[PDB]
Amino acid sequence: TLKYPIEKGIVTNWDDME
Amino acid sequence: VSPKEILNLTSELLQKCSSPAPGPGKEWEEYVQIRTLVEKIRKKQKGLSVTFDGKREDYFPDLMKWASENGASVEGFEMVNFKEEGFGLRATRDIKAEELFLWVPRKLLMTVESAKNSVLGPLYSQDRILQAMGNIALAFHLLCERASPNSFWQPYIQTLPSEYDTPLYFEEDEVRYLQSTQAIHDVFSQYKNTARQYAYFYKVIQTHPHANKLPLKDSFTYEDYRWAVSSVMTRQAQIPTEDGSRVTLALIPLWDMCNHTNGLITTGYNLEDDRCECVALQDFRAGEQIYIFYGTRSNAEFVIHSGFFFDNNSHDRVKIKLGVSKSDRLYAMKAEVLARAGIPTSSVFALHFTEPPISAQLLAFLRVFCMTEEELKEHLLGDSAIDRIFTLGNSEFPVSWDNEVKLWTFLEDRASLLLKTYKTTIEEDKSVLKNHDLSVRAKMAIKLRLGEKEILEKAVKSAAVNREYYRQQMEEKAPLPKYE
Ligand SMILES: Nc1ncnc2c1ncn2[C@@H]1O[C@H](CSCC[C@H](N)C(=O)O)[C@@H](O)[C@H]1O
Repeated sequence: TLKYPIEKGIVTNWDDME
Repeated sequence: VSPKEILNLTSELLQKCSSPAPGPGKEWEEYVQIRTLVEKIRKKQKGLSVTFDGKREDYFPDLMKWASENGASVEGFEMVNFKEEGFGLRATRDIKAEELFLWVPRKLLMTVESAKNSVLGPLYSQDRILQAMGNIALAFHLLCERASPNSFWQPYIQTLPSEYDTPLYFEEDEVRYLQSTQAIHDVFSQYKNTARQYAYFYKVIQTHPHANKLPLKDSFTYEDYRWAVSSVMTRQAQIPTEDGSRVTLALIPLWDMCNHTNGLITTGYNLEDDRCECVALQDFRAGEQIYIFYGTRSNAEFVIHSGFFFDNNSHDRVKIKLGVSKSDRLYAMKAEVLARAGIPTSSVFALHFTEPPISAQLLAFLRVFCMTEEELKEHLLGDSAIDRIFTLGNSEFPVSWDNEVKLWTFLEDRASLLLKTYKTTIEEDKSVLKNHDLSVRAKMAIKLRLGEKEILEKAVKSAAVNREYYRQQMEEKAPLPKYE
C-alpha cells in the first residue's frame, strides 16, 4: 500500500488550552 | 477606529475566551456573547489586510508556471469553477485508474519547518503556543507570506479562496439549527478557540519585540485569522520530514485543488524523490472532474473542519458514550474481563450508518456489559477463558443467545432514547429541506442534524432485527456456534 498515506484536511486539535 | 480601542476590545475578548467552560446548558449563551464581541471588532476593521486585484482564475496560470519551474506535474488537467464544489481539477486527457498523474516536490510545500526558517522564526522560537501546535504555526506562516510581496509562495497564496464554509463563517441563525445535536459543542469550541487565539496573538504581535519584523504588526484583523485557520484546517496534510523520522503538517499546492469523493487514499509521500504523489482514484475521461478521497471522516468533521457536507458519506458515524457503572454488583468482574480484552470500562464508541452498525470493540463491550455472573467466570477462569475473550468481538460467536437478546435490547433502547433528545424529528428535517429555500451553509447544518438522527434510527432498526433473530434462536434452543 502507501508507506506515507496523505490525508487532505486531516483533523488536528486547535484547543491551545488542552 | 483607534489602535487603542482595538487593543481594549481584544483584551476583553481574551478574558472572555479564556474563562472556563460555563457548563453545557450555558454554552449557547456564551457563544452568542463571544460572537457579539467578535462582530464588533470585525465591523471596526477592514477585512483581509491583503487583497489582490485580479479574479481567482487570473492567477492559476502563474501557479502552473511556478509549479512547473520546480518539478511538479502541470499537464493533463485544468482548473474549472464547478458549481457544486467550487474550483477543482478537470482532466484534459483520459486518465486510467492507478496512473501516477500528480506529483509535488517538497520545495513547493509550506510546512512547519519552512515556517521556522521564515520571518516568523524569531517569534516561533519564544512563544510556547506556536511551538506546541504546528497547525496554528502554519496559519501564521500563511499570513506572513501573504503579507510579503516577494514571497516564494505568492503564486500559491494568490489562488487560495478568499472565503470558506467552515462554521466560523456561519450566521448565528445558521448555527442555531444545530441546537441539541452532538456536533454543536465542537462548533462552540472552534469559535471560542479561534477568538481566543486571535486576541492572544494580536496583543503578542503589538508588544512582543520578537514580532518587530512581522508584516502582521502593520495590520492583523480578525478576518485575517479566520481566513488563515480556515485555509489550514480545510487543506493541511500530514507528511514525513525529509529524514523520515518525524511527521509534520503541510500545505500542498496544486494537489490541494482536488475535491473529495468516496474511495480510498491514493496520495502518498515518496521519500526517495522527496515529493507528494497521487495516483488516479478511478478512470477519469477527458472533461471529467478529477476527485480524490480525503480520508475516512464523519460528516461532522467534514462540516466543522473541512467546510462542506458530503452526501452519501460511507464513513459517517455518531458518538455514543457507555460505561459499566461502579454500582453494578458485577463491576469488578466486568472491569477485569474488559481489561483482559483491551477495552476500557468507560468510553465513547461510534455507531455507523453502513453495515454493521457497531464495531468489534463495541460488540465486545456490550456483551460483557450484559453478561451474567456465570458467563463472566467462564471468561476469567480455566484453560478456555483466553479463547472466549479472543472471540468477544466476533459476531459469529455469541456468548449465549440470551446475552445477544439483552445487548441488542439495550442498544435499541439506548439509540431510541438518544433520538428523543433532539429538538426536531427526521420527518420535520426532511420537510424543512423540501419546503424552505436555504443557503448552502444552512443546508449543511440541517443535513448534519438530520444525518445524526438517521444513523440513530438505523441502529434502532438493525438492533430490533438482531433482537428478534436471536430471540428466535433462544426459543428454538438452537445450538450455539463454537469456534474451531
Ligand atoms: N465533494 C465536495 N463537495 C463540496 N465541496 C467540496 C467537496 N470536496 C471539496 N470541497 C470544497 O473544497 C475544499 C477543499 S480544497 C479543494 C479545492 C477547493 N474547491 C477550492 O476552490 O480551492 C473544501 O473546504 C470545500 O469547500
